[PDB]
Amino acid sequence: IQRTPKIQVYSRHPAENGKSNFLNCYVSGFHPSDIEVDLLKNGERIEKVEHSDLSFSKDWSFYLLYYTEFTPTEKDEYACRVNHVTLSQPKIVKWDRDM
Amino acid sequence: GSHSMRYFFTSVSRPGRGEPRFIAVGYVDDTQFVRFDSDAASQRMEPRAPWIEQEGPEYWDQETRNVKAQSQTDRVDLGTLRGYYNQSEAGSHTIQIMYGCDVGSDGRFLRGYRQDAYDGKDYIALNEDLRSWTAADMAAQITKRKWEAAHEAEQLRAYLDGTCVEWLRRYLENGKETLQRTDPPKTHMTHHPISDHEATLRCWALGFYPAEITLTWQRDGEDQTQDTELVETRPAGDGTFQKWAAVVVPSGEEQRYTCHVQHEGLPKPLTLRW
Amino acid sequence: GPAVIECWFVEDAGLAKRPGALLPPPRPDLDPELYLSVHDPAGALQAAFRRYPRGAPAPHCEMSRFVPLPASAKWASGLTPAQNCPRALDGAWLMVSISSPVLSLSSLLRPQPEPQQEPVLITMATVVLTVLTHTPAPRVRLGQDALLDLSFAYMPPTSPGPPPFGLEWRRQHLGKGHLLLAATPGLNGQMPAAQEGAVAFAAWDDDEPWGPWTGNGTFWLPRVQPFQEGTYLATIHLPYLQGQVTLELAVYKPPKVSLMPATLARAAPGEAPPELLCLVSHFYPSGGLEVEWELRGGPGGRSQKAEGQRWLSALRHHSDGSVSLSGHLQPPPVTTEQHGARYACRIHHPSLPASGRSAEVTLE
Amino acid sequence: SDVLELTDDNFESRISDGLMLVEFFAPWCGHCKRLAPEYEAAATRLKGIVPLAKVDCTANTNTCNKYGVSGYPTLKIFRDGEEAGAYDGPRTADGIVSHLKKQAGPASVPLREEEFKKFISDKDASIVGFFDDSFSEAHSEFLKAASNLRDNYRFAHTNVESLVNEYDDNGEGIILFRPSHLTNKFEDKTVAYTEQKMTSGKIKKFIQENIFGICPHMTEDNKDLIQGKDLLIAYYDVDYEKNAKGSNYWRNRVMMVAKKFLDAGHKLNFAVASRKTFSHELSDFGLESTAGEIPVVAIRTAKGEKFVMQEEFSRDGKALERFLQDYFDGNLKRYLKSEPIPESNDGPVKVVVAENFDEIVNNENKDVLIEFYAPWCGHCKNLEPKYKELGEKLSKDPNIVIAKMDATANDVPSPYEVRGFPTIYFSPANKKLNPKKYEGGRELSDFISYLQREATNPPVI
Amino acid sequence: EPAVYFKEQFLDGDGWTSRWIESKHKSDFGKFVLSSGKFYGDEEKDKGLQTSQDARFYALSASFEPFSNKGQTLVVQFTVKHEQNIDCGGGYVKLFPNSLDQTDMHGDSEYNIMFGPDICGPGTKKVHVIFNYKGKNVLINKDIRSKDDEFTHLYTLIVRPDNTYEVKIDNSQVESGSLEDDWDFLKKIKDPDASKPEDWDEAKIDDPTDSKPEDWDKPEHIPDPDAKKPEDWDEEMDGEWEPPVIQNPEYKGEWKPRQIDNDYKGTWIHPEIDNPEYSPDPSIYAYDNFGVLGLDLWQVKSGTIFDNFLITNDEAYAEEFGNETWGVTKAAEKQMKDKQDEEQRLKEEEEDKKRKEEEEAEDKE
Ligand SMILES: OC[C@H]1O[C@@H](O[C@@H]2[C@H](O)[C@@H](O[C@@H]3[C@@H](O[C@H]4[C@@H](O)[C@H](O)[C@@H](CO)O[C@@H]4O)O[C@H](CO)[C@@H](O)[C@@H]3O)O[C@H](CO)[C@H]2O)[C@H](O)[C@@H](O)[C@@H]1O
Ligand SMILES: CC(=O)N[C@@H]1[C@@H](O)[C@H](O[C@@H]2O[C@H](CO)[C@@H](O)[C@H](O)[C@H]2NC(C)=O)[C@@H](CO)O[C@H]1O
Repeated sequence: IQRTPKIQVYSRHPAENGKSNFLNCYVSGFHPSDIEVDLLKNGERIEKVEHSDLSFSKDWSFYLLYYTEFTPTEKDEYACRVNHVTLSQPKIVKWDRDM
Repeated sequence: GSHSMRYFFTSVSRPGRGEPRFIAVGYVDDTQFVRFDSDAASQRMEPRAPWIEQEGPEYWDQETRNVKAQSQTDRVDLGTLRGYYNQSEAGSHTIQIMYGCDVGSDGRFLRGYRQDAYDGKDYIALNEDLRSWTAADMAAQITKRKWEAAHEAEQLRAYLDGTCVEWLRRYLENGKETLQRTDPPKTHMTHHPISDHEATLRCWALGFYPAEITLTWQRDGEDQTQDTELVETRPAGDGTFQKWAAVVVPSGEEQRYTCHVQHEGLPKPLTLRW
Repeated sequence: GPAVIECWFVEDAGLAKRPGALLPPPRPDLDPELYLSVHDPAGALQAAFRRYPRGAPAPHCEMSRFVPLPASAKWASGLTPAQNCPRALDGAWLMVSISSPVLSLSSLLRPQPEPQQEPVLITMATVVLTVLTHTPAPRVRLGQDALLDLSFAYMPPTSPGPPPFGLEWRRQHLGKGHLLLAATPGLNGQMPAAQEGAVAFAAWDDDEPWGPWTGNGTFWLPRVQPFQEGTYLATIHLPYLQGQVTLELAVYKPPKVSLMPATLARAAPGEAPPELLCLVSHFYPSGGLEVEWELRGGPGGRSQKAEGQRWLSALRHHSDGSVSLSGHLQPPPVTTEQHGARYACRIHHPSLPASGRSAEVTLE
Repeated sequence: SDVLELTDDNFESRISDGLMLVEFFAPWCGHCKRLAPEYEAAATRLKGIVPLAKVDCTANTNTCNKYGVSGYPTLKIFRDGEEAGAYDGPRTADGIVSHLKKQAGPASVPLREEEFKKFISDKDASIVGFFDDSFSEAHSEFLKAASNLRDNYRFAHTNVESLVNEYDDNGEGIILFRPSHLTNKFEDKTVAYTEQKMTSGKIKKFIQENIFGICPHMTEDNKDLIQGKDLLIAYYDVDYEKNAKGSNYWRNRVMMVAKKFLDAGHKLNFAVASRKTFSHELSDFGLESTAGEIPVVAIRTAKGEKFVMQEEFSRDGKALERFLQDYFDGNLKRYLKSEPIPESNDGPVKVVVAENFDEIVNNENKDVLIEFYAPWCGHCKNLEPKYKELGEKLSKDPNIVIAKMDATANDVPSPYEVRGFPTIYFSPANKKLNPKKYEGGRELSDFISYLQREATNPPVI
Repeated sequence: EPAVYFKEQFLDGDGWTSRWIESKHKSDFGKFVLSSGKFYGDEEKDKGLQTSQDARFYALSASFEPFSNKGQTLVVQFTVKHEQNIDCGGGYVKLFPNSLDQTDMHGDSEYNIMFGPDICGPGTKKVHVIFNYKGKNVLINKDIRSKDDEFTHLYTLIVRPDNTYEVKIDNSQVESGSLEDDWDFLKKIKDPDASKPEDWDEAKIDDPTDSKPEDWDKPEHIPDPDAKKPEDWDEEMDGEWEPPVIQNPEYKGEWKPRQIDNDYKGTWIHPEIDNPEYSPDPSIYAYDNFGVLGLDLWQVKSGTIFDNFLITNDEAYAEEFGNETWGVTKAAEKQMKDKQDEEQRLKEEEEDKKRKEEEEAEDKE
């Protein structure tokens, strides 16, 4: 149902500090499927923001997962901003090492 | 252990923007295989797994035709439900459905499930006996009576306890290297001191199969819940999964903490200690 | 209570709805064919409307065409041993479902063949069975017992008497959802095993000779957790009849408004104090439970909107079922003006106080 | 449809045929909808012999009310425009076609050798009657008996010199031929009447005492003629259509043991039934539809006693012989089917059960206050703590004993009658056959006062 | 020179009371007051008639010189603004002939043309454009959405003599077409004598690529391969044993060569054979005479204001007049509306802050 889109700032593998990785934002349990999700890296937004196709999340709602190539690191201000009907203000969750 | 085929479909109505967006996804146990997108240019059931690409043209044609029929039925259901609730034609509605079956280790039918929700709320669900219906509100009563008068439970039960079992067995046999196989999960200890009074100890486990796993935190035998942050299993995109269970323990008392992991990938109850 | 029940004549399908009126008070503006004179002989539907709070909004009403048929569940087969439909159930049947924040009931009325009357054109209907619920939305406490009230009133048939009553209790959280309760007083049979150790006071109020009779079927859930909250369906089986009634069971309990790092560190004037972690262990429900930062004793009166960073952690599902929250609050740099003032954090929730359980801390 | 649509306008005008089957039901009844295809097929297959017609009670309340129709579907047999009893048969096309064909006329099928061989080749028994004289009293008596028992047996007569000369010597006799598929080496396939005088009562008694023989095929058409007295049913894969070898093998052992048990003088009927056709009756004996080849034996006395064989059905017949010898020798103690007794009593309220109710509740030297409850009854759960406290407060009394049994998972005795949940019963010491039903309150004070004002000894603290 | 049939601007104060007549058919009719609303572009130019009674019906008509649109084009434009956020009301005008009584004008009065915005909830909000023909008021078969905001909108309706009509909103063409196609004032028919032939499928082929298998005729009952008899059985006493049988797994219904459902020319339909009742006259848009401009509707939430009423026969003149009226007041009106909206939001925020302070003070005690 129309619930707050649960965001998850993490990565595919371990947060390789200073090495190649892949930031991913898993936002599930939201309605409708419309949910503008973007990645941020040190204030500005990340270049790549490609997200997988949505599907029936565990909460019987929409589910989308974003990914992007970038060097994972807790020092770099890497976050995830989401905006939709349920998530009024652009919720920006800081992306640390994992979820 | 016990397999099960699940297929869901979501239809988002778009007033003034054309037909409603229909998205159908079909996964087994915890790994997708098929997927349909009304906005796509192919307009056919595409494969989401390598083991499902071996199907001939007949399977793709039948899956595409059935996907289109279900898309039209959901489109009509959007207007019908919109008119039964006295809703305006400007708002956007959402109609989701999830139908699947389960089978044990011997391939025998276990049970069937079929639920249909509207606007995120439950609308009409199928009973466990595969013969009666369950409505959520007064609007669902009309659909339950119409379905009962049309003998829909007979066809639904015949398709869930018949064709669904055969399709699930065939899919499990064609992709046994990824559906029935189980790989150990990569565990790792992560320590992060939050202050001089307590620290955070999270247990990671990436790359494993299947995705369904249970990880709990214990403090000298006692359950750490609900003081242990346990996140659900998420797919890493490469078919595997990853989990992690964190818990804030006292400054220097993380040695007594133990992490218990149990799932398909781990046949034995793993117990990690820092 | 409400004089005229402006219901929506449905099939159902819900397809659509038409103008419908249910009596009886002086209401001429009716649909005639749809407006049916309520003639409940048991008094359940009449008492439910007469006991309604004055000034409340009009409760939702939906009318449909009911058809007598045996229960689909095999457990209720004992209620229909004979393999034949009773001739007393002849005629058209209408199902009325009324839902609102005060109560939700569903009765089965039977209107006459024609609506021609000497005074005003209005169809006459007789209420057969009535399934009402006092608490439409169950608000059980986290860790306590939930008492879902459920009342019913049925009339005696043509030729028993002691008609067998069917108790069916279900729910759904995500979710399943299985048959929580299911009994049949008056006929010994194989019933489904009770789930979650829940009971039910399904029994007739009295053993009258003729009728009508009224029974009760309130459910009892020991130790209500967050996984049990959701929609609960209560159905009462009867000879070729049945009454459904939904309920919105929501959890709630006192919220442990813990003050993580409450006492701000003795920071000199001009330095940002430590980031107080507003803890909240054990609370319900999550809806409305917010964390606000206020600086009591500053430019405002009761409480001013404190500056600094502010964030909320993820929901933690404790072993006791109740969810716990933790909001990180980073106050700005305290100075001489902040000295003396009490930086409190208000916690809003359904079980918490109206003003919000706040935690103040004298700044340095 | 294929069946004639009868209404209140042309009911008494187009239903005056010789033998017309009326089916009064409603379109909303599930049984009527599920029986519509079988009714149409039977009506189409019975064209010219017997006509089939339906009646909608929802649109014809006069015709339905005149015949006393209270449930759907209601199948009634009309002869010459009048009621001729209801149709006591299965709701299938084969059953309606066979019953209607056998009841179309006459009561005694007259054979004019091919007709006799084809009529004695049915799946059910056949009561053929040889008579060379057309004005003999034996023929009239046989005709009356056939007309009086035509709804349960298949009568037939013939005057051929070959059949009458080979089936009797005095020119008048009654021969009862059983099913050819059930022929075994344990009993003859035909029984001849040895009575001196031929009467309707004697023919009915002999037919009702020799049609099934040692053990007949208990089906849905002859179940009412086999059940009633002490019968020993044997559920298994009874189906000679696509499985006659197994049915003959099991029936050979069942009839082999029943023959030896009956030749010694024991009085007990036997019969084999299918686990699928009589699956609804297996629950009365505690058996489940295993869908296997091993047959389950279940003895049911004429009064109501039920004896289930715990030992598996052996291929040598030793198990059946031991069970029969134990049932005839009085091995079955107090009749009380129920689940196995637990490890021991929990405390305070002694966990009573049918398997041990006669040893605790039936104590002649102590008053037991049983309390039958259900596992899904809220009142029983709310009364469990009060009952436990009451039982603990009287633990020092050696005469009173508070017990509780689950009426849903244990058969109640014949003396007790569980009406609702919960039902409390007070059984005194010198009154085990006349227990009093507790009707007072469900509180601790009420139980203490009742026990102190009814039991022989005052309740202890 | 454009022929100005009627022009109402409400720029002479109460002088408009001398040109407009109030219907006397109802004793509880709505009262119209000349005002400019809380916000507008010009305090004197935005002055117009506005409803001051909520949940009532207004009926105010204005007479003028009678004229006929035969051989020429008709142009009727009007500006309507619902600054009160009406949720169920109408804002259209009625064109009555010379035989209309202003003192008894009602909703059932005989009118010639009726166009204008119409709202009545979430599902009611179209531009009505009916027309009197054959004694029946035909409605436009096209869906024209109407404005529901609080700003001033301009609705113009043009009807040329060539059976052409065009409806514009805010000086923008929103609809257009022919009266014979957009209205049901009348083409073709199917030949009833034609019948679908029996050979026309609607169909199921047999054996799309198979041959005679022969072995497909399998028996209905085959002996079990693992049928092990019992060792305690004596075949010499019973004559034989008893080999059980079961349905063969390769048993099917007859020798059907996969009778799939097609090899299909499509759903047969009758061939169209013209139409005898085909009607669309050239004088459908021509009126006998128009000398009354009534305005009767039922609004539950008063607040709508109408002005800039024009009724000429030149499209260019109507476009210029519309651009020199609503176009010069929409900008200032929106600016004032935003300026007041800002102050309203600030006051709301202040009230919220005061409520929060009161709650904190009440919780501290
Ligand atoms: O609509 C085409 C029709 O318009 C006619 O003019 C109007 C109608 O006669 C009438 O308008 C109604 C009115 O309805 C509401 C109320 O009066 C009803 O009682 C309730 C219940 O049905 O529904 C509404 O609340 O107002 C609505 C909003 O303005 C409107 O949409 C609806 O059609 O009254 C007005 C004013 O008297 C009439 O102008 C024409 O006469 C006719 O030629 C047209 O075919
Ligand atoms: C999505 C939808 O259909 N909403 C409907 C509501 O708009 C509607 O509200 C009612 O609308 C009427 C006009 O459309 C108003 O005249 C009426 O005052 C208004 N009533 C209320 C209480 O707001 C309701 C009417 O029941 O139905 C909804 O389905």
